[PDB]
Amino acid sequence: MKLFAQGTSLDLSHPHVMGILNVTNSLIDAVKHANLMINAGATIIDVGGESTRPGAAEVSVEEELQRVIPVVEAIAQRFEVWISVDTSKPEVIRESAKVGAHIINDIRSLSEPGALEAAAETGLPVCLMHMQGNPDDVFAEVNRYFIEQIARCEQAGIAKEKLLLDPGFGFGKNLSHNYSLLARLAEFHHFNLPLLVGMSRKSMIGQLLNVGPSERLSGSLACAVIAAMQGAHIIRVHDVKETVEAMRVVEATLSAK
Amino acid sequence: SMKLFAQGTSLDLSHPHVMGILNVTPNSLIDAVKHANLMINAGATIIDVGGEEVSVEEELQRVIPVVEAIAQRFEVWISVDTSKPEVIRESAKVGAHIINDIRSLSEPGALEAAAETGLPVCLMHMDDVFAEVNRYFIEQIARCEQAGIAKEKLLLDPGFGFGKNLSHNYSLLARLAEFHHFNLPLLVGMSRKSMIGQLLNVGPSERLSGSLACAVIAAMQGAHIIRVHDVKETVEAMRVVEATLSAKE
Ligand SMILES: CNc1nc(N)[nH]c(=O)c1N=O
Ligand SMILES: CNc1nc(N)[nH]c(=O)c1N=O
Ligand code: NA
Ligand code: NA
Repeated sequence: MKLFAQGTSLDLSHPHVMGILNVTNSLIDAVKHANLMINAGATIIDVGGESTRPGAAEVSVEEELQRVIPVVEAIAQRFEVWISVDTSKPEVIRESAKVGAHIINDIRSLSEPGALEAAAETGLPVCLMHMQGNPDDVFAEVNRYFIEQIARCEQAGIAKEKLLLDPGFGFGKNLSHNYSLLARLAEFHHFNLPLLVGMSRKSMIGQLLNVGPSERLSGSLACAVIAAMQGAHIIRVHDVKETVEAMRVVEATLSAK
Repeated sequence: SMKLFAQGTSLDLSHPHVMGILNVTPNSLIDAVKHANLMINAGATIIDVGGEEVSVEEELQRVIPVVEAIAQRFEVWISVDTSKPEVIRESAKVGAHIINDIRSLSEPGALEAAAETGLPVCLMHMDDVFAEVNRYFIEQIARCEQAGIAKEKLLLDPGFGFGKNLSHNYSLLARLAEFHHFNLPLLVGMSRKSMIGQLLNVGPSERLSGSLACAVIAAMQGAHIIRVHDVKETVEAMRVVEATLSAKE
C-alpha cells in the first residue's frame, strides 16, 4: 500500500512515525526541531498550531497562514521528508499544497465551509478523523462515521485512494471507548485504507496510569506498539526517537511472521 | 483461570505479571533487600533472585540469605535462578515460590529435588526454531510428569537470547501465542538483550524502548510473566496492555 503526493510516494508496507511539530525566531526553531525529528527517524513531519488541543485558543485564517505556510516551505526547501498540515481551513489547505504539503490532516474531516472543495482541488491525501463534534458500540459508531465521510469525500471528487482513516483517540472519549477502539483497531482494515493513530501522551494513558503529561512515555510506547502490531500505518507522536526504536522491534516481529 | 500455587499462596495469571531481576552476584544482602523493595513498590509481583558455574556452596551463600530476607519481610512471590538440587531444596525451605532453571532441571538430582519441593518450575529452551522449541516443551513436560511433577506446576519459556540469533528470536516472538496450546503459563525474558541491542545500536542502559516493545508484543499474545530490569516502566506498559485486553470483551 502506498500514498502518492507532490509527485512522490510513501511506502506503507511498514509503520511510519509522524513527528508532531507545534509552531505555536519561531521559523528557525521549527526547522531545527524538524531536523532533530528526521534524524531520530520520523518520515512525516506534522505541522500545526496549538489550536487542535481541546480548550486551546482559536486562531484567525491570517494567523494560521502566517504560522504554517513558511514552516511548510522551509521544510520542503531543506528536506525530502513528507509533510502533513494540521488544518481545517480551506485557504490553509490550498496554500499549504502550493508550498509542498503532502497530507491534509483535518481532525474535523473537512467539515468547515469550503474545506471539502479546497482539499479536492489540491488532489492531496486527506486524513479523516472521528470526533464527537464532527458533523451499538463505539466501534460501530466510528465505523459508520468512516463510511459516511468516505462517501462525502468521493462525492466531491476525492478518490478513495487519497483517504486515510483515524479513529480519533482522545478528544473527550472516555477510557473504555478509547481502549475499545485500540483493541479493535485491526477491524478498520476492511476499508483497505491507511490507518493513522494518535495516542501520544493522551488521557487514555494519563488517566489510566494517573500520571502527568510528562510521565506518559512508557504508556505512549505501549499504545504505539499495540496499534502497529495491528497494522496501523502512521503513528503520530511527540517522542520520535523512542517510538522509532519501538517500531524497529515491531517491524522485526511482523517480518518474522 | 490459570493460577500457580506455592507456599500456601496463589498467583493469579489472568493478567500479565512483571518479574523484577535481582542479581546478587558480587552488605550485598542489605543492597539486595533495598533493590527488592524498590522493585516491589514499582509494581513487580515476582522477584527473581540469581547469583551467577559457581560452586554450590557459593550459590547457597549468595542466594539463600536474600530469598529468606525477602520472604520474611514481603509478600511478593520469589523465583530462584538455579540448576542445583541443594539450592532448589534450601530455597523452598526458606520460602521461594518458583524454581527458575534455565537448564530445565537437567543437572544431576535437580529433577528429583524440584519434584520433592512441590514448587512451580519454569522450563526454558536452550531450520524451524518454533517446531524445535515446541518439541522440546513436549519432551520436558513428559520428563517432569514422569518424575511426579504435575503439569499444573510447570511454566514454559522459549528462552530468548542464549545464543539464538536475531532471526530465531523474532520468529519465536512472532509466534509466541501458538505456545498457548499447552495450557501452561508462558514466561519470557527479553529485557535489554542482544535481540534489541543489535537492532537499536544502543548500549544495555539505552534499550528501554525496545525492552518495552518486546514486553508489550509478548503480553498482547498472552504471555503471563515478563522478566525485566526496568520494573516501573514495564508495569505501566502492562497496565495499558491490560486495559486493551479487557476492552476486547
Ligand atoms: C492534529 N492532531 C491529531 N491529528 C490526528 N490525525 N489524530 C490525532 O489523534 C490528533 N491528535 O491530536
Ligand atoms: C535467569 N534468566 C532467565 N530466566 C528465564 N526464565 N528466562 C530468560 O530469558 C532468562 N534470561 O536471562
Ligand atoms: Na521526548
Ligand atoms: Na530502570
